[PDB]
Amino acid sequence: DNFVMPRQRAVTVERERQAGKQRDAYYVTQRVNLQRYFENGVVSGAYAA
Amino acid sequence: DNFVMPRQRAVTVERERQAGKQRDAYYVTQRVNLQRYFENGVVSGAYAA
Repeated sequence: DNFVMPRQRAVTVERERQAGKQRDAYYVTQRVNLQRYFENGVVSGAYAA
Repeated sequence: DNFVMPRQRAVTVERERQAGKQRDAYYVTQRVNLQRYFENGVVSGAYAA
């Protein structure tokens, strides 16, 4: 519960029709992050030495 | 009545979506000039010195 993901723009697929080149371009963009309310709530373990 | 407005096209707005850049460029264009029939008809006063 401590961690939460903020989001401004979700995953979107926008296609731009290039004409001089016959190809069609597909663009995918996203706006996300990962932040926690307070400076605690996660613990990690590591091998000795 | 000695001056004119030679105009080819009026004020026009244009909208283009540059999806590869994710902008929305706006273009405004017009064509005008200021001419007079004859080489006289104007007078302007200026400060001294």
